[PDB]
Amino acid sequence: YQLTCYFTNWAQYRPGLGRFMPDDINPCLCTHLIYAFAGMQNNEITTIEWNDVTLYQAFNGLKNKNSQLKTLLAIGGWNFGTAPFTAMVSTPENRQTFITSVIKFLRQYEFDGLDFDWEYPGSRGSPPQDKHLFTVLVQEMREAFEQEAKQINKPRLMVTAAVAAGISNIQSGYEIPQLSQYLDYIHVMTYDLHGSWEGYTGENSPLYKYPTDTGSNAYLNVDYVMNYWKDNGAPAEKLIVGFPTYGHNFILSNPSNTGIGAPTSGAGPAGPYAKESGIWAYYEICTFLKNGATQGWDAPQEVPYAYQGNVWVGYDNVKSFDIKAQWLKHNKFGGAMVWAIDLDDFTGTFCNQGKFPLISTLKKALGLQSASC
Ligand SMILES: Nc1nnc(N2CCN(CCOc3ccc(Br)cc3)CC2)[nH]1
Repeated sequence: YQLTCYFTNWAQYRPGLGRFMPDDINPCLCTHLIYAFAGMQNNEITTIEWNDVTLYQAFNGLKNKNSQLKTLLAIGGWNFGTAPFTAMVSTPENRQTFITSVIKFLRQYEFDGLDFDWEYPGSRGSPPQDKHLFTVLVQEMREAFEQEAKQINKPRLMVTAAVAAGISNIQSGYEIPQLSQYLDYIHVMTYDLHGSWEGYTGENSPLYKYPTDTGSNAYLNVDYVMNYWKDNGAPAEKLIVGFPTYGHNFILSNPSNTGIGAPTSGAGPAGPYAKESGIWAYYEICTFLKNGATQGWDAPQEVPYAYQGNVWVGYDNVKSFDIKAQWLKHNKFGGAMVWAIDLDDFTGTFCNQGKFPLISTLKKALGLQSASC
């Protein structure tokens, strides 16, 4: 199995114990590390933070401590939106401009490949033609990488992509069989499956359906989503299951109603480190737990939840990560990816379960513990 871990270049700005830099990464923890994010200017890949070049050096420098480690640069992400991708794929000139810049950029800064985080072709403003044009872009990139490898006589750069978990988004976004052919790995974003937008409590990344989930709600679980990708053309071995080291929180409409599907009246409070409306990093959740929040277990879906006063959080812990890792093995998927390494309890001080307790759980469960360094 692979264990692919996203690092975020804005984690550096979190106060005190929240600050996470590339040198905070244990080089022996994951098999692949992904740097989020690069941007785009005039159809060319660019840095986004002032210190990205220095951070690229530290990040890829981790490969000096673990010879097996591969690194990829992620372009795009949620806030990036679709507009620069749409314009870039709109013409073969723009795609070649982009592809050329990517080869040069990855080789210069010592990345082993590119992760596409276009969220998403065919939605969030992206027109219907982008579904096919994404396939075309990925084909042309994979073919350019193959070409370059011949020119410079080295193994080719990798191409991977983060892909939607929502069924409508998948249908409007991807030519699964054709696309799957050209990608090295498919990082399926099996999280944010529920949230306060829905008006009821729900889990972030439930493994299975809750009994009351019917109709389109029956699709909002890891198992359904991973099998949808496989059934519609992605080889199990290229499929990588998304694991979140965070949870969504909610304001309960009634503090006495705390089960799955209890009414909610909005997004729960930002945490004191990540400062994210309606979302707590795992280490932030550990504070909540440590200070007396009531813990629940959602047995049907194999995930924890917790509540206190009017606040309810659906999340993942060591138990739920282990359960999902065993499931992944039973289904023989390619491995796991983690959003994000900087949201795990990297200091060990919040949850008191050792450093990187969630990601270490996956490393152990996936038989990677004896991996080389
Ligand atoms: N592979 C990949 N590419 N893009 C993603 N996702 C990550 C999650 N994201 C919504 C929640 O994002 C936050 C935000 C803040 C905090 Br704290 C925790 C999570 C959407 C984009 N995954």
